[PDB]
Amino acid sequence: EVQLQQSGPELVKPGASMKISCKASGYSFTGYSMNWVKQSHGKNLEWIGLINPYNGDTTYKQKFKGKATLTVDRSSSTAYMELLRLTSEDSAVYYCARSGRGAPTTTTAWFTYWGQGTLVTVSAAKTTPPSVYPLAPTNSMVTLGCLVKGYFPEPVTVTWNSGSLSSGVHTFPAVLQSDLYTLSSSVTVPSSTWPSETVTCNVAHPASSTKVDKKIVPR
Amino acid sequence: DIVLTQSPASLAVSLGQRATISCRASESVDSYGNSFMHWYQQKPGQPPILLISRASNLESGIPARFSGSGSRTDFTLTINPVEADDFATYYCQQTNEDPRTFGGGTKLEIKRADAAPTVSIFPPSSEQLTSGGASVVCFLNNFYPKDINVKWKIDGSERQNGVLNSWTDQDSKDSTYSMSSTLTLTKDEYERHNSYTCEATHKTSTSPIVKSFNRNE
Amino acid sequence: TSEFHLRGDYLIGGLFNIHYVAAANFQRPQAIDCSSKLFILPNYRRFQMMRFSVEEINNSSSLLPNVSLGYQMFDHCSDIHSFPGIFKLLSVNDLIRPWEDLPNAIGVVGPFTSTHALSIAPIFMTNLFPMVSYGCSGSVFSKENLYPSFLRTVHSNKDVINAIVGIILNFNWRWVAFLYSDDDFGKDGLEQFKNKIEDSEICLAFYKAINVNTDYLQVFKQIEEQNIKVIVVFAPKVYAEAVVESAVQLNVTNKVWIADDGWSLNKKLPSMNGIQNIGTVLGVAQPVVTIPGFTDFIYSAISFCNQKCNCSNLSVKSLLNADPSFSFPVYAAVYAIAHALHNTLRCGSDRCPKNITVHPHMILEELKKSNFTLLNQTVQFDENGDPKFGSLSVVFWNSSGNAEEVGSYHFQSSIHLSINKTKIKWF
Amino acid sequence: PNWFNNISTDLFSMPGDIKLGGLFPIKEQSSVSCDSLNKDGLGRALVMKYAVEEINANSQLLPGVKLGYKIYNTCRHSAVIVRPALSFLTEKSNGTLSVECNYTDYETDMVAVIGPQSSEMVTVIGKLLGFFLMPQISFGATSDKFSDSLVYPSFFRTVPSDIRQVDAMVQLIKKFNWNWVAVVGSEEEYGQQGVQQFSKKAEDMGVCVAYQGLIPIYDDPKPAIQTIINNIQTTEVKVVVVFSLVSPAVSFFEEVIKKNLTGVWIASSSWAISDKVYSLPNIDSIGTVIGFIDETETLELLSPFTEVLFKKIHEASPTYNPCPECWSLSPANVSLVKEESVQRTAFSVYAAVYTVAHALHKLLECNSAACKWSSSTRLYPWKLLEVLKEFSVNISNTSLKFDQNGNPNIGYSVIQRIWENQSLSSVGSYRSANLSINETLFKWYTNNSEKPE
Ligand SMILES: *[C@@H]1O[C@H](CO)[C@@H](O[C@@H]2O[C@H](CO)[C@@H](O[C@@H]3O[C@H](CO)[C@@H](O)[C@H](O)[C@@H]3O)[C@H](O)[C@H]2NC(C)=O)[C@H](O)[C@H]1NC(C)=O
Ligand SMILES: *[C@@H]1O[C@H](CO)[C@@H](O)[C@H](O)[C@H]1NC(C)=O
Ligand SMILES: *[C@@H]1O[C@H](CO)[C@@H](O)[C@H](O)[C@H]1NC(C)=O
Ligand SMILES: *[C@@H]1O[C@H](CO)[C@@H](O)[C@H](O)[C@H]1NC(C)=O
Ligand SMILES: *[C@@H]1O[C@H](CO)[C@@H](O)[C@H](O)[C@H]1NC(C)=O
Ligand SMILES: *[C@@H]1O[C@H](CO)[C@@H](O)[C@H](O)[C@H]1NC(C)=O
Ligand SMILES: *[C@@H]1O[C@H](CO)[C@@H](O)[C@H](O)[C@H]1NC(C)=O
Ligand SMILES: *[C@@H]1O[C@H](CO)[C@@H](O)[C@H](O)[C@H]1NC(C)=O
Ligand SMILES: *[C@@H]1O[C@H](CO)[C@@H](O)[C@H](O)[C@H]1NC(C)=O
Ligand SMILES: *[C@@H]1O[C@H](CO)[C@@H](O)[C@H](O)[C@H]1NC(C)=O
Ligand SMILES: *[C@@H]1O[C@H](CO)[C@@H](O)[C@H](O)[C@H]1NC(C)=O
Ligand SMILES: *[C@@H]1O[C@H](CO)[C@@H](O)[C@H](O)[C@H]1NC(C)=O
Ligand SMILES: *[C@@H]1O[C@H](CO)[C@@H](O)[C@H](O)[C@H]1NC(C)=O
Ligand SMILES: *[C@@H]1O[C@H](CO)[C@@H](O)[C@H](O)[C@H]1NC(C)=O
Ligand SMILES: N[C@@H](CCC(=O)O)C(=O)O
Ligand SMILES: N[C@@H](CCC(=O)O)C(=O)O
Ligand SMILES: [Cl-]
Ligand code: NA
Repeated sequence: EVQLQQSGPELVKPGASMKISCKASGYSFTGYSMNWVKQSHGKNLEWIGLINPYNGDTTYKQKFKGKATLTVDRSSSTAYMELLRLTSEDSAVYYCARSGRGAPTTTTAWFTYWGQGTLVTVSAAKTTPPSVYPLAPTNSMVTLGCLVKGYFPEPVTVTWNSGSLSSGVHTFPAVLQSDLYTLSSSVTVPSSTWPSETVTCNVAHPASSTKVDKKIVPR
Repeated sequence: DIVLTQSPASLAVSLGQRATISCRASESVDSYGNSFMHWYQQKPGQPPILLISRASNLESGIPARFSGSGSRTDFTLTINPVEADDFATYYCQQTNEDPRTFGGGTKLEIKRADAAPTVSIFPPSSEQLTSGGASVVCFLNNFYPKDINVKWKIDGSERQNGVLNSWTDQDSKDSTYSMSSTLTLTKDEYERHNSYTCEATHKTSTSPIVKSFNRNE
Repeated sequence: TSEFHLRGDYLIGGLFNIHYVAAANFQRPQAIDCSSKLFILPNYRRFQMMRFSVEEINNSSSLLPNVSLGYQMFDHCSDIHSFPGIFKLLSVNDLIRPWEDLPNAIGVVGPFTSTHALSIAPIFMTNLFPMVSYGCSGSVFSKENLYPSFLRTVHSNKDVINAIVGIILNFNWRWVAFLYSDDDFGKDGLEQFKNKIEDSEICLAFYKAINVNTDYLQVFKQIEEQNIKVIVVFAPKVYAEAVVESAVQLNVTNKVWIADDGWSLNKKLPSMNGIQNIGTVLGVAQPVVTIPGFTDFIYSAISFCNQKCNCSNLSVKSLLNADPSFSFPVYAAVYAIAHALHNTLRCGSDRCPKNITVHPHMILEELKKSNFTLLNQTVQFDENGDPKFGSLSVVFWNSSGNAEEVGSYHFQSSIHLSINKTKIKWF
Repeated sequence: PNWFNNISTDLFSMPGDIKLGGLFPIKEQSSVSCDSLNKDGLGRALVMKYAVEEINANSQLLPGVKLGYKIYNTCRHSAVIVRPALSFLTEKSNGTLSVECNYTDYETDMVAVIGPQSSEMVTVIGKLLGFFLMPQISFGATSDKFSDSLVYPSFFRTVPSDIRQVDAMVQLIKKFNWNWVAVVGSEEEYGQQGVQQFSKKAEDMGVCVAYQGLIPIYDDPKPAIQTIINNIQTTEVKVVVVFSLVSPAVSFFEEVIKKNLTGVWIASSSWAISDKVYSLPNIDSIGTVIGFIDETETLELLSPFTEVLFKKIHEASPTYNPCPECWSLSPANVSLVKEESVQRTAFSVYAAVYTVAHALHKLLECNSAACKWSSSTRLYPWKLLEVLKEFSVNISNTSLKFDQNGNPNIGYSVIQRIWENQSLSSVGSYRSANLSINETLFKWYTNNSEKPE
């Protein structure tokens, strides 16, 4: 399998700079252009530029000249994008993407392989761990919930009973208020099976090294 | 820079039916005997997947119900028949000329029969109360279409302030939406009032759906 | 006198091909009159280079002191017809005993081409008779179990193909035509090329084996109907000239031509009229190595079958300025053998234990562990009998008919090929 | 047949007025050690002894002249086979090979060469022999490289070129509507040419070649084999063309059985009837094996001849060599010619020998009664070659016709390996450029006994 493995989400201060890595595996690294693509939340895709890992030649979209710097490290099969002098306008998901095979030129090549993406958050705000509150309540189905409040930055993960409850699960998109995100999650289970069968909300916020289990205790 | 204009912006197509997405380019994207226009699918929270390259070549691993055609400056992506996991944003992309540019995207929604939301309201947890804040959460689960109106009433008065809303993406199985509505108060504020009401309005019904509790119970 | 034969205490065979003739049906088992066929000037220069090398070593009182080196040299315009000369080197008293466990020669220099080498090498390998090729670049000759007495002083096609891929990746074009000679040299290049580009952005858009009545009109017809701009021409001097000359003729324009070192230093094509028209010619080339005293030797020199040159009336200038490629390889080949001899005899710095029984397989053991300097290069071979010396460079045919160096191939660097792009003037 | 009792007991050397040279892969490696007996090679050599014993017994074929021969082991190794080649070229009178520029008046000890069997071996001596214009008639070397008479002046074949075998393979693949296949070859002339010719033709016919691999024949092939196999799984092909010499093929399927791979395997003639592959434990689990072999007659007299012979050898037993241990051959050893891979290729050997003999008969102006021959006649190979060019001859019940390349008008039988019997069934043929199979005769070794896909 060709895999592009990008580095984790970053929170960075305004004015500072940051470096994203893309580790390529399972093909010959120097034979294909590595492209970089930006996606603001609004969700337009923008091409930043590409690098020829064979010799280090780069091509940039004009608006990123002297904003982004692409480099490669051939001995570890890794591509890097350094973002300079960051502003809130640089908060986005960044992708590395490999040229495929078949285009007449390096210009005409399309993108067949993508890394998972790297979320960049440009803020002077401070890392906060979440508060996790249980949402306890009669019909055939009973809806339980979990409130993950006041954390920063993104992301958190929410699973129910370690992954065993998957059906009837809704995790809602976080909402940002005073430099703090709030999200929640609901899970619908058979009423016969609660509270007798314990339902537990698993929340993890790796930015703050927070991992919390909250049992949905009845009222 | 070649500008790509997709139409429509968004689209709702029933299961088993045909979806047609268009891309028009400001200049021709033809060269070397080809049209350098490609199509990508992006599900929410995931990298784009290449569906079709050079206007009409299906990439390996992609079902034959995706197809593309056109040339010069006018291109069409076609999905027939639409299946439930096809909701996504579809982006066209030209690579005829530096810099590469993407279209603004077309948002494909699965159309289904209308469905009423299932509503559940939750008073603040004891745990949150201990902390000097109070949140009243209302889930509106598994409804369609996405347009819905929620209002909050406290002791018989509508409350605008402190309400945050949030929608899920379309569900890959039943093609419905869900929504959470959170009313954040100070603990003092919460303890000052008695009844809290979550009130949903949706096109499946002329009656609103209301869930309530009284604090002092 | 004969240029082809020099008496001495020990003999090196010299396998060359001074004339060119296409393959043709024959009905009699006999040598070809090569001397009436088309003279090849740069081959003749390589021929002289070996004669110069032996004379320099005989002039020396430290390499093989008081032990003279002689030679039997041949002009084999045809591989299938070269066996009489081969039998002479291997024979004991003009006789070959098939089942034998002192041959006329102790080693041989050449031949120049993969085809010549494939046809004859088995006869040499059977008794570990040292062949040191100055030009045969076939990949198969790195397989030591098949050719265990075969050494060479030029690099394998693998390397040259790498260099050629390096050039392509350094620029933006990714569709490639690959025109190759319909023989073992060419065919082997095509497989090395296909292998190297399988895992890359480079796509082999078109390839054709090139021979005698290749309809070049129709090759170039498809090449431009597939809009290919880059054309690799991997072929010997004769086939390459056919391709390029047809190109001018058929007014093929705006192409990027890529040459291997067999024709990147061609002296005919860059001066050819209309050459400018076909676009831009780059290539992998051997850097010009200066062999001191060779000019003087040539001035002084211009004054059994396949041992006749039939080439009086030669412009000494035209020989001097001929394609100097493979010069150091020939030079080193002869010296590699002389050093081996020297070390087998256990010579000192001024004397050699005299009249000793030397066996070609002893020369092989000393050949393989060659390690000596020569014009400030170090002559060594790896376990495959391939050379650990010699650079490749990138050239660009510039507006005044010169093959201007614009880059280097580095065998063991991170950026394998480097090119000063600004030197290239694009037609 | 009364002439079975007049025959001599020398296997690898028969005295004669005119003499054929023989080259056979009789003993291989597991200077160099040739210790492993190749029963097929030994088998095919016996066929040459039979053919020559029979020609000689026939008063009407070469009436005045006794035909003799010298057979040597090739060991399928370049260093081994060169010495016997040179020895065929020594002057008949002397035993030595003289060094001349002109050999037109030079009478070689052998007048023509039978063998070698493998294409790798022809590329070793083919141009040596071609320079002398010594006719060489291979009974097994199938590479299309030798079809060029400007490169191989005196080469003939009693088996078809592989340019046709791959055509037959590609046509069978199209007939079954498979257009996504992998091809695997052994890493020498036969395999390399096979893989190239296939790939090329699969393009011409719109078959996409998902992968090509080469099994090494020198040193450990296991690493290369694990790579190949990994690409086969990865591409998820279900049809694999295996263009390979027997030993790497064995190395190959040993790994294919370890990893429980299943599918359709297309066999080239070299291993399509190899007992060494079909006797592997659990080979019957790899699925369906379809193969192409030469359309040959069966020599009905081979087994009766060989038991009489192996009886006469045993009697004379108490009295170097290409096969030292052949001294102790008994009637117990007659299975060497009853093995199906000898039985079904014997005619190729037989037709080679008879081809030279008829050509000789025509050269020497023979009729049923006498020849223009005597102990002062000087036979030059180049003269014999002149006769063999575009030769026609009936041999038993076959109209053998060589074209200007040296290729015969011989086609293919298509076979399937039937695991329950450990047998081979006939499912069709390939004559000219027309594959002709009956899909109904095919057995599909799959879960529901139906054609894959
Ligand atoms: C290579 O050797 C062959 C065989 O000897 C040479 O051919 C022989 O050449 C002579 C011609 O010089 C022929 O002998 C003479 O024949 C002519 C009539 O053809 C006759 O008028 C003369 O009085 C004399 O007897 C002989 O027939 C011929 N043998 C052949 C052609 O088979 C051949 O010329 C040699 N090639 C060389 C030296 O390049
Ligand atoms: C030298 O070559 C020419 C042909 O280029 C030929 O006409 C002439 O006879 C030759 N001289 C010889 C072979 O002595
Ligand atoms: C060798 O020495 C002679 C004089 O003995 C001289 O004329 C000749 O140029 C020298 N040749 C070389 C160095 O190749
Ligand atoms: C070189 O050695 C030979 C013996 O092979 C001898 O005749 C001669 O005198 C020596 N040359 C000298 C000593 O200059
Ligand atoms: C140049 O060559 C092309 C293709 O070979 C041909 O179509 C064209 O007519 C030529 N142009 C000329 C002769 O001006
Ligand atoms: C090669 O020679 C040099 C000195 O001439 C020596 O330093 C080096 O060790 C040698 N390499 C070997 C023997 O492998
Ligand atoms: C062409 O290159 C040659 C050799 O490098 C050099 O002498 C000459 O200056 C160049 N001519 C140009 C650049 O026009
Ligand atoms: C590259 O080429 C130009 C033009 O010949 C030359 O002026 C310059 O020195 C070169 N740049 C280098 C060697 O860094
Ligand atoms: C063959 O064998 C018979 C019976 O022993 C014998 O009489 C005869 O001489 C032999 N015939 C030959 C050798 O032609
Ligand atoms: C695959 O091969 C292994 C050999 O270790 C065997 O144990 C296993 O049962 C096989 N699996 C199959 C045939 O599905
Ligand atoms: C002949 O047969 C015997 C036993 O049947 C066996 O030991 C011997 O190897 C055989 N010889 C061959 C096959 O050459
Ligand atoms: C073979 O037999 C056929 C049919 O009778 C005949 O036409 C042909 O002449 C024969 N060929 C020979 C005897 O070479
Ligand atoms: C098995 O038996 C015989 C030969 O042993 C054969 O005719 C028959 O076709 C075979 N059975 C099959 C192929 O099912
Ligand atoms: C094909 O074989 C089947 C027997 O399985 C039979 O229906 C038919 O006769 C055969 N067709 C031929 C030989 O053309
Ligand atoms: N390298 C070539 C010979 C020299 C050339 O033509 O480039 C060969 O092995 O045949
Ligand atoms: N036909 C194969 C030889 C097959 C074998 O020797 O098993 C070849 O051309 O080399
Ligand atoms: Cl053989
Ligand atoms: Na000396």
